[PDB]
Amino acid sequence: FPRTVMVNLNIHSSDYYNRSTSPWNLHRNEDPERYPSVIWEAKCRHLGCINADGNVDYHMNSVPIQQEILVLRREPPHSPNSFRLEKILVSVGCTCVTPIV
Amino acid sequence: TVMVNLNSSDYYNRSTSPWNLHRNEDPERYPSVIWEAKCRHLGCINADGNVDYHMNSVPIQQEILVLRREPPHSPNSFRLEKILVSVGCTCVTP
Amino acid sequence: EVQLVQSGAEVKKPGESLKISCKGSGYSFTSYWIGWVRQMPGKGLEWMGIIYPSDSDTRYSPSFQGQVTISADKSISTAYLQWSSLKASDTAMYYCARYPNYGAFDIWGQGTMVTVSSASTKGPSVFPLAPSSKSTSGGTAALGCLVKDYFPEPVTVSWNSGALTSGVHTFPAVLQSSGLYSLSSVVTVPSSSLGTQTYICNVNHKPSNTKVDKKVEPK
Amino acid sequence: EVQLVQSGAEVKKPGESLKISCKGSGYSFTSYWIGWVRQMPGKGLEWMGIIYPSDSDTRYSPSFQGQVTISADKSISTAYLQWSSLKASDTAMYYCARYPNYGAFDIWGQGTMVTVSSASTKGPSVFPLAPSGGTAALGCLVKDYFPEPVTVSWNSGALTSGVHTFPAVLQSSGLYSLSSVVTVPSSSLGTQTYICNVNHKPSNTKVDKKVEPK
Amino acid sequence: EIVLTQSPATLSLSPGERATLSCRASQSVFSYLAWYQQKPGQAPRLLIYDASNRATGIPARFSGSGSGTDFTLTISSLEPEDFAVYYCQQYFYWGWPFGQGTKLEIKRTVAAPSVFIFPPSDEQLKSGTASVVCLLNNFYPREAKVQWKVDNALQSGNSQESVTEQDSKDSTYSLSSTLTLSKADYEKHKVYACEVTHQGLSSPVTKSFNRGEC
Amino acid sequence: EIVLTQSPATLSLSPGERATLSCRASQSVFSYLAWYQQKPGQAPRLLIYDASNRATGIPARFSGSGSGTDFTLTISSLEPEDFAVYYCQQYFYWGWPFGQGTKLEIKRTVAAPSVFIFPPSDEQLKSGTASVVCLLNNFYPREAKVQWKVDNALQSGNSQESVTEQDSKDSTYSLSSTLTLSKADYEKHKVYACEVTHQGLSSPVTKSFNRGE
Repeated sequence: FPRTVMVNLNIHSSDYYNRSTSPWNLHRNEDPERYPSVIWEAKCRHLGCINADGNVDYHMNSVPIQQEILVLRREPPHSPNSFRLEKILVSVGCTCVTPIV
Repeated sequence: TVMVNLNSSDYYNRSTSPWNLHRNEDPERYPSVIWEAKCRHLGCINADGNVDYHMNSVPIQQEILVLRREPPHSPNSFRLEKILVSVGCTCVTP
Repeated sequence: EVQLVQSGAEVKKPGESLKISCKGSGYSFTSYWIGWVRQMPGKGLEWMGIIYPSDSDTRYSPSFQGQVTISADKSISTAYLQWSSLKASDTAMYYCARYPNYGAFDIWGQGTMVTVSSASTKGPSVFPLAPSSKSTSGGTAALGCLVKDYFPEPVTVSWNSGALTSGVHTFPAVLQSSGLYSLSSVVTVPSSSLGTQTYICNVNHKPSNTKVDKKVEPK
Repeated sequence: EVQLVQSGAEVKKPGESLKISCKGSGYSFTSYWIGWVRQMPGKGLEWMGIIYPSDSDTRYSPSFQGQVTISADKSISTAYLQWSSLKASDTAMYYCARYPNYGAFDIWGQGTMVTVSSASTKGPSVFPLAPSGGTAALGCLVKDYFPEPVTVSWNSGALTSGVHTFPAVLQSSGLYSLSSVVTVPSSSLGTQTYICNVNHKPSNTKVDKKVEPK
Repeated sequence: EIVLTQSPATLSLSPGERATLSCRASQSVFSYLAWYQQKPGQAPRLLIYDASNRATGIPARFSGSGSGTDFTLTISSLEPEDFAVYYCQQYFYWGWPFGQGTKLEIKRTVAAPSVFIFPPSDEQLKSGTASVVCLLNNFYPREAKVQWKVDNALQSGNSQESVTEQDSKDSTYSLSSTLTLSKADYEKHKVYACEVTHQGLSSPVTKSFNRGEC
Repeated sequence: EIVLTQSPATLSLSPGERATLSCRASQSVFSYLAWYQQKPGQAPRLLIYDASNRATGIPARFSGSGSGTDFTLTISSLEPEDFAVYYCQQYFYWGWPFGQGTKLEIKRTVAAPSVFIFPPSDEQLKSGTASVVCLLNNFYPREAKVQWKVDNALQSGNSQESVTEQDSKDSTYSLSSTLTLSKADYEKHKVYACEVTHQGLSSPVTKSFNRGE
């Protein structure tokens, strides 16, 4: 609710990306003016999904799972605030989706 | 302390590792609401629509930043905190 | 302080309903799950079920589905466990415990003991477990008192008003099918002590203001 | 201001190498992907490939793999597109564009025009398209120049109504040619002077041609 | 692996009319689809992202709809600045990102071209080449046929055409056709004619001159 | 459908010794595993979470390791307060969270019980019930089999056992077995025997009496 808040900056792993039927690669999204400076974002490797035989099955699809997260962005020098709070959408990994439920 | 200016999809259902979302609500946190996932099944749904026990649904967890009111109930002062949030589920080969 | 406080011990009759509570404080009750765990006397931990107080999502163990109902009132940070019709087999300690999604049970309630019995307050009958010449083990003799048919717990047992403590074994009480408790208290003594001194078990049952001093002698 | 600034227009001969750049500013260059898009004259948009400057992950369209190299220097917020041996078929506008992961191309560079030809810089010859009816037409034929572009105005910009300056055509000789025409009242032919002002900056050629009835 | 197809290739509508532009994917692209507008001499501009989100600063008359394989871009009421090329683009899997484009043209009444023929200038003929120019002025629709005849013989392979973009004031087109001959071939013939076929003319119009006459 | 099985059922060690406790899952639980300690009449206490992370305030001698299906809890050098029941718990999929528990008891040598049988008193025989008591005194290990025989017939369903906690001085157990009979059934038979099978006895011991003698 308040436009300006004081924030204390002092804060008090798996291989699913590889073993998934919808595997993904992680990319280091880096911004030195942001909290957090590094966010690991996922990009699906294939269009289809990997079947029991290790082949890509195109009857299903790999899709990214996106999550809305809070970030602090450094304001331009000498602004009334040091940071601005923003909400971004981050792909955290991939899941496999069928054509119908 | 720094001054801060405070200013979908049905994959959860059509996934072979589907999940349910739960409203994690905390009035002492910004954001007050975080939607967290819990996998529905132990296995994964196969091409025939059945749950395949040879595969596993596992949650995908993501570390996120949140603001915690400090001191408690404060509307204008917070401490930065890192929490782990389950966002959805994927199917893994064992 | 982050804690879970459970409601007090319960003594109910078979067929009666019961709702026990688990109140959280010092944390967001709508940010974690609550699990309910049963522990029968001297046995392991058995999961009964869970609840996410924010939306009342509940899951049950197959052994408890249809036998209990788990619920929550998030306005007062409280979770509940309820039975429609109690049975003697529901006599056990019940714990509630907090856990975050895909996390361990990190905060535990103190437990709620639930006893299910048709009995009302009753003092014990104290019978002797007499030493026998034909029942000696080498140069040793055993004697005791059977403290039978009392309700509720506890009873205290001393020997010779506290003067005799070595070799004494006072067993934990068992809840009989009748709904009354029973226990034995025994002592091993040298056979040579049988004729030189007296043996008396002092039984106190405070719930009934009962006190029994039973002399134990060779029959 | 969030922007992508591309390097200037290029005029090259076949067989020559070329590296063009795309510099980002006003945003985190290591938080977004960069895509390279080709557009041949009068044609659609063709994807060439992408790069994630933070880790130099690079992918190419199967149509361009082995023909170009895409790279990035995150220390100077710049992405590059390069050819080891240019061909005439590489004559096209090249755009770079930013996109977040699973997002649209929201910021576009201004484009880099690349012309590849064996032809050399040459100024145009300007010939009159003499007038001679309700309306009369006259013009200038701006022939045999390289490279594009030429600018044409009439009466130093005082005559704009009825002017049609056609797009240039590339002749088989490798030189361009265009016409600029104007429809004027027949009654003005003996009274009003008509001059087409042609400028070809690449060869520093300026021609002011008077157009009159033969 | 994924191909986008736009329909129609060209949409001709009047200002004020509602435009419906189609984009079909070969398989689902979920909602990872964007629409772009491209004006001549300009980079593409993001209009809609995520199938239906208007980009900041984009007029409310533009709207996107669809999911999976079928998408639509609608312009509720056509403004003159909306006549441009539109592209759809998927960012789900590459695959092929872009649609081939849909060109929006202004529809107006049929207008016949005014036709003019220009002989080569004497100055050009000294250099050994002769360019004969035929101008087709202010016509609609764009479809027009120009045939060159030299002493009544139909010419083939020796002419190039150029056409202007739709006029901002009257929505018509203009076209120039240049016939190129050597000075020797030009001097062997007498009658130079350009015959124009266009929807606005009941019968084809011929404009001609005799070499050496005025 | 996930079940955790702990081994051994009882771990017998001395203070100062290194303890190794095992937990096997029927299928992978990844690293969604915890260990708890439980002392009698007390709630479980979290020791390790996420297979290897020590909870706050837990001493460094406790360590956890493993992933997938096999997990270990190690106590580097046992303190007296470490003798308790230990449970492993998975929070991947329920399934069943808890293992059956491993009792970590104080080691000592095998000691056979001294066995005693007590007939029902005359005072109790004035009621409709007769209690026959069998005492197994100061024995180790805890595993013992007590069978009641009435005129050589094995009794079933009419006896209850009670056991003490490990003795603070000698580390032994004691056990009572009470046979509850109706006074009618008691008077119908003559020989009452308590038979005891234990590791410390080469053959089972019988203590018996004849009713009325």
